[PDB]
Amino acid sequence: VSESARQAEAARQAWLQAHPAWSFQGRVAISKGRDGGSGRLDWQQDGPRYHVQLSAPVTRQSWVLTGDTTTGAGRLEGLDGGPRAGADAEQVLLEATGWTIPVNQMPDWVRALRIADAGAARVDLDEHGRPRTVQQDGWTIDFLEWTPASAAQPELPRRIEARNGDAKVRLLVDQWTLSP
Amino acid sequence: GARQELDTFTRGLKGLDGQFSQRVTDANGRVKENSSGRVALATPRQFRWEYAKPYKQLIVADGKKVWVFDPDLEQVTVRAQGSEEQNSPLVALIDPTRLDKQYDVSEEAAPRDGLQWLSLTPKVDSFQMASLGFGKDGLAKMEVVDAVGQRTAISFSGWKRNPAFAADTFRYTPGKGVDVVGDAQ
Repeated sequence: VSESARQAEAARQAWLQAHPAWSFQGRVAISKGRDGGSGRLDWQQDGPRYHVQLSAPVTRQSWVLTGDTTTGAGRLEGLDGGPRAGADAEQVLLEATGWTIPVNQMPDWVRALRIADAGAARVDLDEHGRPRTVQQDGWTIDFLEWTPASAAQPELPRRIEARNGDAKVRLLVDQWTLSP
Repeated sequence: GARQELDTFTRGLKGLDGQFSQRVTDANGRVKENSSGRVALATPRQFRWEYAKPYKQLIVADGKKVWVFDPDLEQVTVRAQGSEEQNSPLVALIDPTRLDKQYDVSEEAAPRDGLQWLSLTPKVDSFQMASLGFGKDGLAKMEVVDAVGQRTAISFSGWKRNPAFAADTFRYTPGKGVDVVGDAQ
């Protein structure tokens, strides 16, 4: 690895880890086996706390998942029946919609960071020293395209594909919002 | 009077083609999502929502199946077309008798936004409540509120009455490489 690329990737991660409140908006397509779905995603993060709104296309019906990565619990509002909650936010979402998304790991993966206290992650770098693929926690995460940098905003992913067996997530991040 | 407008508008209506703009707002009216494109309707169960800006997305109801296609994501979701009048009342225009069947229709007295409104309160199971706003050129606005208070306001313009549709207006044509998935539950 280039020494200038080594320092740039270390400063990218340290900047992101030092600014734990952020949000993004984008579009997601989920798949497991032959079924799946898609919709517009708003993701707000405040340290370990996430607030995730998915706005559906024809149904017009959004759901809102709220959870906490330190406990893993989450609650899901907006669906017919009323609000569902449980110890595993990924499983709450799975039982209610049939969608698999690893919600407790996304806050790190979507920023191209690996989870802390999770078990050594295999990391492959692109030719610039940016993560290209991350293997962690059963999931393989590919970083296909990057959002341009600016003085205020470090390089952050723009197109991700994550897979675990036959569970597939494709994510387009259209707009990041970060601390100043 | 607003029911006058709906019946003047859908008087002898077999097809409809026009443009839309969509604003999704939060409780305090701040826009959270805004987009625009083309919408087409034809009796008795065919519609097409063509988002153009800021990204392309195509929704097509061919009469038997509903397709949600996102080109940037290279995936289309397909499901059978059941009762799509409780997911978009816009189809209940080309068949105006449907409205009173699944919706407890009710006419607001106060004109709003410059328009005469109909409240579409739902009986069949969707959304929490719709509202159709009529002005000088017919249907001008549609508003839907979901269970978590998020409102979608759709405006219309350039309505073309009973047009000559290309024979794939209401068909989904897959492109190479696209993943075709069912609707998960």
